[PDB]
Amino acid sequence: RQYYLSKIEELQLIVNDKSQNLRRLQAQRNE
Amino acid sequence: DLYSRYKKLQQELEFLEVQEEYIKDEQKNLKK
Amino acid sequence: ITSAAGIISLLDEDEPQLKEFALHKLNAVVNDFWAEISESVDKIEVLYEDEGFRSRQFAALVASKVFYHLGAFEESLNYALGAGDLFNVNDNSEYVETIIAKCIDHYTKQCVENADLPEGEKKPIDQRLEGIVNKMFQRCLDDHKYKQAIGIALETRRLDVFEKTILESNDVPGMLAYSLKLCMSLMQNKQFRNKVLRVLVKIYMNLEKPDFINVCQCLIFLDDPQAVSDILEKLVKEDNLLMAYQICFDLYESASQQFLSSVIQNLRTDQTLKMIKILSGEMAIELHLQFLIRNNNTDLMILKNTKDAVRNSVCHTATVIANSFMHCGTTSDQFLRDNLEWLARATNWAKFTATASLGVIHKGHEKEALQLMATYLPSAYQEGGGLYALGLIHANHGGDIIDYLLNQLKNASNDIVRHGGSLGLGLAAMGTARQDVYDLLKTNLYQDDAVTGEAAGLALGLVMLGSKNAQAIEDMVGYAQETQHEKILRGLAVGIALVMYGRMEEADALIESLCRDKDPILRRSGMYTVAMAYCGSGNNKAIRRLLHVAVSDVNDDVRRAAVESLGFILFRTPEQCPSVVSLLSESYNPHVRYGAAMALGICCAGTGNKEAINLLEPMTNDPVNYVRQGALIASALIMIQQTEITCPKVNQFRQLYSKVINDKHDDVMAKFGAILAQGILDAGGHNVTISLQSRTGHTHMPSVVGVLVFTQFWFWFPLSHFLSLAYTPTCVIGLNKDLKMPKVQYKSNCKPSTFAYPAPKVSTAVLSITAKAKKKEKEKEKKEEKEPEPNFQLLDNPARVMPAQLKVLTMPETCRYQPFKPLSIGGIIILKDTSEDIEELVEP
Repeated sequence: RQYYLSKIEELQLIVNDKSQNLRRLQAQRNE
Repeated sequence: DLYSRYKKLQQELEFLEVQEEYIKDEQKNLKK
Repeated sequence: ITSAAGIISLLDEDEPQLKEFALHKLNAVVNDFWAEISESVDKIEVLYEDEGFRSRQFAALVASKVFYHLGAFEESLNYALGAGDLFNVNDNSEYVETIIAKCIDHYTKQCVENADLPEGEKKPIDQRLEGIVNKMFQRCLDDHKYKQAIGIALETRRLDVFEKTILESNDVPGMLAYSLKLCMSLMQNKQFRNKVLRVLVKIYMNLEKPDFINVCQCLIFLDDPQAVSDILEKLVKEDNLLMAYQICFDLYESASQQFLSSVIQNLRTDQTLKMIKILSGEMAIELHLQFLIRNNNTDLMILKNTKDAVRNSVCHTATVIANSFMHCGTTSDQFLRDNLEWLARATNWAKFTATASLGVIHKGHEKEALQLMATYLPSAYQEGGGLYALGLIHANHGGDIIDYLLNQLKNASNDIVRHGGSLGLGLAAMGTARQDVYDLLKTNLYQDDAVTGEAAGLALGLVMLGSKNAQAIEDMVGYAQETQHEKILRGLAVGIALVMYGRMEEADALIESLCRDKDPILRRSGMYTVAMAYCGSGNNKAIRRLLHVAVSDVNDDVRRAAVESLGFILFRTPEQCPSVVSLLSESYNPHVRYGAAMALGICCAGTGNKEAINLLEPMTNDPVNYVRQGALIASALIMIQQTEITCPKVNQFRQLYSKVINDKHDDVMAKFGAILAQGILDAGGHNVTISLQSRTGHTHMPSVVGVLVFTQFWFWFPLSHFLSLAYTPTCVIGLNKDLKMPKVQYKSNCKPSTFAYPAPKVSTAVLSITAKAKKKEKEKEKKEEKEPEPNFQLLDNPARVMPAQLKVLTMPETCRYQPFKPLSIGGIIILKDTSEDIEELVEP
């Protein structure tokens, strides 16, 4: 269980940062 | 549950990577 | 206090017992003293390296602990594995947790590598890591829920531990079902998916009461016609019947034409005749036609308004195709017959489109169509349209019509009649891969007659659909590289794309060859090929290739195709898909904008995602025309089969369609779209839905092919009829016996009325005197003086149930007969017949 929790939390942090970066690049490209 | 969550997160990460590459390439083309 | 680490001095001596004591003390206090214990490192390293030390296991354990504290995971895992027993079996501490996690990660990487190259070249796996992973498997099995064990097994191949967990205590087969779905929609290795399906079919068969429906779904995925044929023959020999009928219906609904033919042949080599008929598609087509005709109820006033809003022949052919759409499969040509002068007012290719629409309107009519077309449509364009419509009628169900159309095309007049005949024959023999049809199409294509070649390319693609024929691809690509008549190249593009449907890995070289090709049409061919082959599975490789081409490629039509293939590639995961097109719909080039709109339309083909509609809403006012056309068509595709309650933009979009069609200063291109959008919205009297996916999860080949050919209407208007294939009836048919459609009335849990079939001089102020006069007149007058809403909406046998409302359907438990397969999925469902006195037969 805890192994799944660690993997999922790492992937969630990465995905959150990546999604915000995608939004920022999206706004830059809009400009 | 946990396995489905893990693989869905992996798929989301890959999709975000492809989206980021697309955005970078389109930004370069827009600069040109 | 233990504020020093002089034990390393004990490690430095020569007496082995002193060394063992030093190692014991270090492991006892290694949790706090990594900072200085790490520098010695090699001192404990030599202890494990030497094979003469009594306690090499403890040395390995201490080295692993020190390296884990230092952060070096690779060597820490190496040394933990080197140590035995006490190395990690304690499975209690945080260090044990981290070491086991890293061990499982390494083992899964090794397993994936071995599976990729398992032909004896697989790298050997240390028995220590294998033992640790097996112990983890046993712990996750015997400790708590086994889903995590099922996930780890799937991750590390290791189908043995996976098979065991499914067949272990397992609590319930709901976990076997959970495994079936996860492998179905959440896997990417075709060989590994096939192995998992083999295991899940074996487990299904070994069950006391086998789940025949799911086993046949797995078999159709796995492409095992012989197994399904044997299963059906044995079930008939076992005297089950009802299960056999439901299994046959599901097979026809999801399985391919070649699979069905193989099953038919296996069965051939009374009851067997009925099963053969059911598989061949006769009974299913008849039931679908009955459902469409009985419940066909189209708002003809909308089409009448569209008729009185068209002076441009474009919007005329558009109106004809929209009428075809909204009367699809309904066998109701009321508009065509009522307005005869209007229909004949269109000449040239418009007449071809009108004939094709008339033929398609009788979709699935089957037997009567052969002479119905002759009576209706007895001019070169007229005959060509008649052939094309006749082929459309037998969409994917050719039979003798294939031979008849072959004869007609052979005795062609070196004329557009050849184009129509090629299109019809290709539609009829969709995937049959018959050599004679392929040869006739090849001869027609080599005729090199522009339009004839344009139809012949698509005919060749359809005939060899998903067949991966080396000779067929060779001939088609050679022609594409060797011919003028760019229209023939336009046809051959989708021909090549369809010739590679469903593989998604088998060739992977035609994609590169066409993408690198100089001719833009061949690049579009390659990208349509990637879309069709990679259909469904959102393989990020194909997505990245298409997106890169859209960003970089020079030709604009190629960019359109690249952006549009995303819908075909992501229709299985509609939620993520609006994200990729979030701002790809706002690129400076209008072609990419139209491609993004069409990608949204194909992507959320049947689901009112309500995000695709939001994206299309501003795109509907784009200054460009074709962008508006594409956005409206995509919105119509998304919003098919939708009421105001389900999505609150349906009425607004219909009003926008009406305004654009009635507006006079709007461009014909925007209106061709609005008319097509209305046709899509009202397709099949509000009965047929656009669903690239089948109810059981398989990829619906006819729907995908039709959507691709329809999106290829930017070049040829008559190809729009191919979207007729993508209409799948939204109904749950009460078929209990072979030919009995008992009048079982099943209710829902939402109001049937509430959700479903929608729609059917200023008096001058004169305040000086007028206000007082009004008050005086008021004085003169004074002197003169749903709660019980049918939320249990009842429905008949061919009761149109929206794909969304399928889940809220209520079983006919109060009814005398109840369904055999669960009545949460649509299609034809066999109902278990209760005690005698069965009546209420309906057969209009």
